[PDB]
Amino acid sequence: KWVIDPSELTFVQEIGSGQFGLVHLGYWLNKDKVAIKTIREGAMSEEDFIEEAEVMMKLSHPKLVQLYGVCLEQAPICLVFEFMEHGCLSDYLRTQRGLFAAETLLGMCLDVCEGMAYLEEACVIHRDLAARNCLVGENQVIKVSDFGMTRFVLDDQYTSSTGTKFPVKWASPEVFSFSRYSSKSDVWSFGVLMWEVFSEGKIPYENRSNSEVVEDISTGFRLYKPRLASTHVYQIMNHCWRERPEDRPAFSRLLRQLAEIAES
Ligand SMILES: CCCOc1ccc2cccc(-n3cc(NC(N)=O)c(C(N)=O)n3)c2c1
Repeated sequence: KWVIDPSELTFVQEIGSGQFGLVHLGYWLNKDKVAIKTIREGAMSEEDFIEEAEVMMKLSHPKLVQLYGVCLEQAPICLVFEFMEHGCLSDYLRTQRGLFAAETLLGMCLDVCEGMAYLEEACVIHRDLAARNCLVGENQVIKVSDFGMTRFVLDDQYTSSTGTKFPVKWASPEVFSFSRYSSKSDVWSFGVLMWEVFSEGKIPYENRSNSEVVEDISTGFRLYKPRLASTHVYQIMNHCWRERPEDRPAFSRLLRQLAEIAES
């Protein structure tokens, strides 16, 4: 089942402090080494989350971080994930800047695109795909995490398109205008993620306010080609940033296109 009893978990070492609380390296009884995320009370709609657990726990892919279960006996609840030794992709790119071969950066995009094609096939919309949400594991494999989690986030400043903390930098126009989420709006976010990877972790639209990003995108501005991205890779990024969702490629199409470039 998705319920993990407190007696089936041991907390070993604090590894960090996330949005909802602390992250620990620990062990899960008779199973494996895990990452345990403690969720502050009031951060999430726990009842809505728990309700979807039996169905959503079944999602599994080598390029998705597995969320094994929830320890909910007492508050604050804990989420139990597969352990990702090298942490988040955004920090990994920034710390290893200047040491990446262009083929490795393309490979990182392919790992994310593969996990996203699995979600697209399963009709699961991420809603906030970014390098900060991707994790780096054994042999520098990239896996997507936190897909669909903004549906449970109780801070309206992050979830509402007009919210002060709304992740506008990764939002397609129909998302930033109407919260019209789809795999095609995840494709737009994926294009921004490809730019974060090829820029070795630079912040997209670093020089702009949320309203300025909205005004720039609406008038045709697009993120500049990173030095490490080839013109062919940049062409794929721009396809992700087409104004109409219908004109953007599906992740299934992007995966075939990016693989052809990687294996050529
Ligand atoms: C506690 C068992 C998992 O329960 C849920 C419940 C609701 C969910 C709603 C959206 C997405 C979920 N979700 C998130 C996951 N992984 C991750 N790294 O974020 C998984 C998975 N199967 O690995 N499922 C959910 C997972």
